[PDB]
Order: sequence, then structure tokens, then C-alpha cells
Amino acid sequence: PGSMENFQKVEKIGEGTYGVVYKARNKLTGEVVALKKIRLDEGVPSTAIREISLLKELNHPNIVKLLDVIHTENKLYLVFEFLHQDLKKFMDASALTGIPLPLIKSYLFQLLQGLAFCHSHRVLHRDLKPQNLLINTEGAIKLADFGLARAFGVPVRTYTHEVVTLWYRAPEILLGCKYYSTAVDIWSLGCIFAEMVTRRALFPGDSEIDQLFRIFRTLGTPDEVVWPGVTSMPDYKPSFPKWARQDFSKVVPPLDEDGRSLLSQMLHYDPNKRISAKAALAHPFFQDVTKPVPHLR
Amino acid sequence: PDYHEDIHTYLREMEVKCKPKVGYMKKQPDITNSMRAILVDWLVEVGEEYKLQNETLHLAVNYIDRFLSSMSVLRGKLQLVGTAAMLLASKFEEIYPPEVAEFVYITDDTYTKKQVLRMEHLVLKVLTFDLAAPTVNQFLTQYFLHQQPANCKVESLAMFLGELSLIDADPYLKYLPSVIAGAAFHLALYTVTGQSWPESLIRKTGYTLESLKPCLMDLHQTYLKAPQHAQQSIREKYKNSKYHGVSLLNPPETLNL
Ligand SMILES: O=C1N=C(NCc2cccs2)S/C1=C/c1ccc2ncccc2c1
Repeated sequence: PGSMENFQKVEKIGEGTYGVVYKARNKLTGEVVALKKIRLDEGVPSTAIREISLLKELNHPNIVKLLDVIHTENKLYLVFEFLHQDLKKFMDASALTGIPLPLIKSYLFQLLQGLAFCHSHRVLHRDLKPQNLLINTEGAIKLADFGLARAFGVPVRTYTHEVVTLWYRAPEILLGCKYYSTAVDIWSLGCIFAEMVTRRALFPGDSEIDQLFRIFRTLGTPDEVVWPGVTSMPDYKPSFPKWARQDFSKVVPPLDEDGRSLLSQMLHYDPNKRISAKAALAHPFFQDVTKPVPHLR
Repeated sequence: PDYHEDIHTYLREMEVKCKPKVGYMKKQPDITNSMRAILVDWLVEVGEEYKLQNETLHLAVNYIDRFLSSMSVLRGKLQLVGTAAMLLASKFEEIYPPEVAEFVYITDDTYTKKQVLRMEHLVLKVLTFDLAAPTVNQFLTQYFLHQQPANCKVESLAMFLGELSLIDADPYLKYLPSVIAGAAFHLALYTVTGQSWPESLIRKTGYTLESLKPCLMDLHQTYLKAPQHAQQSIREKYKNSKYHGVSLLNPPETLNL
């Protein structure tokens, strides 16, 4: 534990799931840190309760490092190691030619490690999107912002149905299944993988039905053959337009045979058959994976 | 299903770390095993009133026992601890937790809002924010997957016994959650079907009938002496069809061990 005396604020970075994130500097050690401020003034929000407790258990090279919790009066701080930038802001600063496939390959590989770790420790992230992923200058990438995260049990119960920002939300959530699980986070990584390669979001819908219809236009409209029990799901409609599944060479053109294979397994409709983060690490796509460095913005 | 084994391994690692001190009640100068039984039973009623998950009950109890493992509390403040813990359990576990004002409501207006919110703060400091604790409930649901075949009556009965184990710190504070879940599952399985602690679980948990015996003996006595116990909210609860009315079933006479 710590004292806010030791820290000196540098700049405000932005809002997250909850609270405002700041850049700060430790005056004695010289370490640059990230500070997440929450004004308590209904008590500690369940988001902070969830994020702190889960993040104290999750020590992995690819999950953001929580260093300390400062529990002063009326105000609560979270101290993180500072890396350089979030993936959203990085893709904004990156020129069109700026993100090489070896770097994408590396990022995905690392993210799958962070996700395999989380799921091995009964944690669902439930908000994987570019803004919640952070990079450093040496080639590392880390999952962050566990404010929407929760601990799941085996087997899973019914949990909150709000979950996941729209563009990255799995079909089982949209169609309102009683149970969702580890496979929702895989889906989001699937969309992120495609986003990094094409430099634009895979399914940028504005509503739920718009999101569904965009998924069907790319992957084909699901039926009982591709996904058993889909016609029984609460928000499924028999009136859904029938679109054909299209070639992944045309969905993500710059991607080789191995890359296409993995993405299709990441975007598989049936969450049962959808590839696990663990099993993905052994995919032939990563046979030649290294650790390249990004540009400095 | 790709993570069942990792998760189970991890929960067995954490249950030891999250375990409260066994003989803390003797170090408590004002509260007693009887008073804790009344508090736990009262929280069962609160759970049923606001229709909360069983997991939230088990989580609250874990927090109280850990908090009382290093902090002394006068009898008049025990309910305040219990309230704040239930508030924290609900925030961690529930989709729609009851708002603070409702927790002030069920404390028969003994404590104020600020007091509840300041006790929430303290518990978090003492528990040092470590809330993701394993429970009897979390091992039970994993055990149910080993039924050949699955039986609803068994499941509800095992959850009934595990819930009963929360009441009496003596002797249940000395047994780990995975062990109690072993005893609860076998005892439920033998009462309903007549079958024993299955081989696949011996392979999975490393727990044999002999190792479960010490706990199984205590639990069997709690099941038989249940209608005489001073606290009754768990028997009442489990009369419901939601729990298949398992608390109305007759306990077995002998375990044959
Ligand atoms: O980066 C973080 N993002 C969080 N949630 C959403 C946001 C993204 C960007 C601003 S807010 S919490 C969080 C903590 C954190 C940790 C390390 C960092 N290193 C470099 C830059 C920002 C960092 C933020």
C-alpha cells in the first residue's frame, strides 16, 4: 500500500468502463503509472469490486498489472503499470501501411494467451475491444479494463444480458440464450483480428437487428445444420432473411490459408464448436510467430 | 469443458488461501457459536426475501468468518458486519443486487445508511479486496456433472445439506469447501438413489470415502438432528417446489461405513 503523495499527475487519458484514467509518475522510484480514479462521495460500485478482486488474482504477462489499491476517504484509486497506448488510439495513429501481418500475428497470439489464462481461472472479460487492449513499445499487448468482467461457475448460470459493446457482441448474446460462456470473448477477438487486418470493423451495426443482419451477410444465416437449437432461441425469428456464407478470402483478402482457417474457427456460430483460446495457441497460423515492435506514434 | 480441470485445480488452490482461522470463536470475547448461527439463519431469510442466489449466501458467510478471524466484534455490531458482507456478496454475485436502502430496511432500523457503507469499506480493507472465494456451492455444481444419470432431487438435497453446514461453525469450520461438498453429495446420493460417492469423482478430486468419513459423520448427525435445531430457516426454504421439497424427505438411519 501507498500514498498519493508519492504520485504526480501528468495528464488525463480517458474514460473507461468506469472512472477516469490518468497518466502519473512515482516521485521516488521514477516509475510511470496509470491511475484509475473513482469518486465514492451507494458505496463502492460492483464494477470496482469485480475488477479489483479478479485483477489481484490474474498475474500474467498479457493481462494489465494491478500494482496497488489506495483506499482514501471518499475517493478510491487503482494503480497500474503504464505501457504506451491502447490499440484503438494506435490504429488511429497508424498509417494505412502501418500494421504488418507479423505484428498482427504476434498480438493475437499474446491476446489468446491472456484469454486462456482468464478462462482457466473462471473469469469472463466480456468487453474485448480495441480501446480495452494496451500496447507497449517492445511488442507486448495486454488485456485491460475488467470493469464488466465477472467470475463464472461450472456449469454457468444465467448472467447479465447487457454484455459486450455492440460491434463485438456474439450471436448467442444477440439471440438471447439462457447461457453464454468463454466463447463470447473468443468472438470479440475474432472481430478484433479482422479489424487489425482490414483496418476497419468487421460488423459495425447500430442496433441489435442491424448487428445480426451484418453477421448473417458475412457468415450465412444460421439454421439447425450449422447451429442446432438456433431456431428455438428466444429472439430468433423465422422471418430472418436467408443470406449465403461468403468466401473468407473475400472477407479478409490479405490473409493466408492458415489465417482464414483460424478466423472461421473463431467466428463459428455454435459456441460449443467455437475454438477455445487454449486450442487456438496450437493452430498452424502461429508456427512462425515472433515478437515484432510497433511504431512510436 | 476445455477449462473444467484448470478451474477445479485453481479452486482447490484458492480454498486453502481463502480458509478462515478454525478456532477464532474462542478468541472472540463477546460473540459465540450460537450468535453466529442466528446471524447466518437470518441471512437465509434475507436471501429468500430478495430472491438472491445460493452462491451469494455462501459468499457472505465466507466473508464474515474471515473478517471475524482477525477482528473482534461486540454482539450489537454483529448484524452490521453481516449486512455489509451480504451487500458485498450481492454486488459481486448478483445481476440486480438490492440497493443499499433495502439492506438498511431489513436491519429493523438498528443501523443507519452511513454505518452500513462504512462497514462495507472496513470489510473490504480487512479482506483486502479478496472477494472471489470458492464455496461449497461451487464444488457441488461441478460434482453434479458426474451423475449417472442426472437427478434433480439429489442436487437440491446436496445443496440443502451444504447450506445447513453454514450454520454451525463447530465442527464445520475445520473442513474445506471441497470436502463438505463431497460429504453433501454422497449423503444426498445415498438418501435419494442408494448409490455411493462415484469412482469418477475419486479420480477427479483425490477424495476417497474414508477421507470424507470424518466430515460425513458430522453431516449425517446434522441431517438427523435437523428438525430439533434452534434455527429453522433452511428447512423452511427447502420445502418449496423450487428446491423439490427435499427437506421433507426422510434422512437415512445408517450410512454403512
Ligand atoms: O488503459 C486502460 N483502459 C482502461 N479502460 C478503458 C480505457 C482505455 C484508454 C483510456 S481508458 S483501464 C486502463 C488502465 C491502464 C493501464 C496501463 C496503461 N498504459 C498506457 C496507457 C494507458 C493505460 C491504462
